[PDB]
Amino acid sequence: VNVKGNYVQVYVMLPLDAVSVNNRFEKGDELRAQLRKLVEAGVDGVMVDVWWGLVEGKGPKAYDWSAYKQLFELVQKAGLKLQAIMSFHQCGGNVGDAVNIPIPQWVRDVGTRDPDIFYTDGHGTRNIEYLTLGVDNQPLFHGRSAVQMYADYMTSFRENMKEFLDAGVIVDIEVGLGPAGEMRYPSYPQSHGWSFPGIGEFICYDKYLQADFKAAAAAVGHPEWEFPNDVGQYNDTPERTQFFRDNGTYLSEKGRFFLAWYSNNLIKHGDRILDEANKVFLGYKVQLAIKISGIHWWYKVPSHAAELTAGYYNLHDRDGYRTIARMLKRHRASINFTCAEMRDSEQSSQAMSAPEELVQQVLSAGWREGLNVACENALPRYDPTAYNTILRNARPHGINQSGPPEHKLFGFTYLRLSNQLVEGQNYANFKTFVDRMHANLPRDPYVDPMAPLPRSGPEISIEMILQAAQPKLQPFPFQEHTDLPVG
Ligand SMILES: *C[C@@H](O)CCO[C@H]1O[C@H](CO)[C@@H](O)[C@H](O)[C@H]1O
Repeated sequence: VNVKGNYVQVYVMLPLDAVSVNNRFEKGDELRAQLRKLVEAGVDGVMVDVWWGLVEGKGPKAYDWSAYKQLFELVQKAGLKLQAIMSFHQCGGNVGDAVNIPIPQWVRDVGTRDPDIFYTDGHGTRNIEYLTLGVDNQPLFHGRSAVQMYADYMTSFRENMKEFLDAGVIVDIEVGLGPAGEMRYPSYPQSHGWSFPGIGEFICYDKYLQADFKAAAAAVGHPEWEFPNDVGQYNDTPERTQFFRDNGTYLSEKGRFFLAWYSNNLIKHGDRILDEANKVFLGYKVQLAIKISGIHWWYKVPSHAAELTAGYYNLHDRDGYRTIARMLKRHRASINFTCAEMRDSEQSSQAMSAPEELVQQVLSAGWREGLNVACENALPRYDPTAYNTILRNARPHGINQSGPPEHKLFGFTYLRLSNQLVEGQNYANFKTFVDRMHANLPRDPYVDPMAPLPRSGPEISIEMILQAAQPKLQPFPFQEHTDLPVG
């Protein structure tokens, strides 16, 4: 008997303003006290946003790493490991949000003469949270493309943070690939047009993406094809529309072509930025990760409408996550997913929501492509039931008494640290959760060592990636309930 291979690492997200909106580290004593509570609980490490708008706020290449180095030193002196998000997106910006950190002002200034640097919807609304993938390779930003800006930021990060890498503090780099750091389109802009559980919209109207579609359609002898015009609006349900209804036009030749184009572009965006990230971090003992959004609403209906508009071309007979996983394979990149805490019974009926099945699909897809898969909780939860649902997803086949289980999450990251988490009953529940994630073992500072990051393998075409889409395979079997509950 040796249950060590069952241990699942637990990380905790730091507050969104771990570094102030002014790019100053001003809550060090408070954070130190909170981290003492995480260490008392056996936590493996923390995760933090490394905000582009804070570090490169002055001007091109004017990186100010002062505050982040102070934070990382504090985390190192607490004996915790660190997952760093390359946060190329706006923090907050929605109604009610306390912490609001835009992308750099000088980047947004380019948008005054070129508003098409932003994802744009069918009514022309610009989303200012992230740069459209359509400008990934367009040299619009004082001579640099968006991908060059991302690569240069990561290079400066590596140079400045080399001692934390070499000391084994920084162990994961999560590459932000869209809104909220997630590889998606901003199809559900809460407080800017959408309310849950609207189907969302296709956000492909910027001129760069329109030109790209035109070129793609021309290559296949259909220059006249346009984006679908029967798709309704953000807060529709699928049967309100001809595109997304049961037996609707999403099934047609033109529908399939558009959906493939839209979702393929997201895949290509991830591939090209990961290739740069891999070049930056080559030889360091880190894992590179991407974050896939958890679009559980409308999963139960044939069109999977909200997944479609987010950019995940996922249908009963088409695995829109295994394609993403296949793209990650050459990079040895991991998937960081969400919704690990959700039960289907906790969702509203009208949302046609299946987070459990979605989680099972994404985890199975990653595992079939040989990836490490990690997860977060989608929503704040402090209760045993939530922890038990996370535990089930962390070890879907339960505990192997004598070696590693057949599948397990490589890690779990808890959203998020606050004073509320680390007092009272909330703290008691959280500590017991960490024990169970660790298979009732103490913290292992040596667990899951990373080899020096090898160079990405050969670039594969979109057609090669899409071989993963079909046939759609059933998920690996998941236990209904954890065999190691909190109690
Ligand atoms: C999609 C999932 O990570 C939702 C959480 O989003 C908030 O927290 C992350 C991590 O701290 C931030 O990158 C993001 O901007 C927040 O909105």
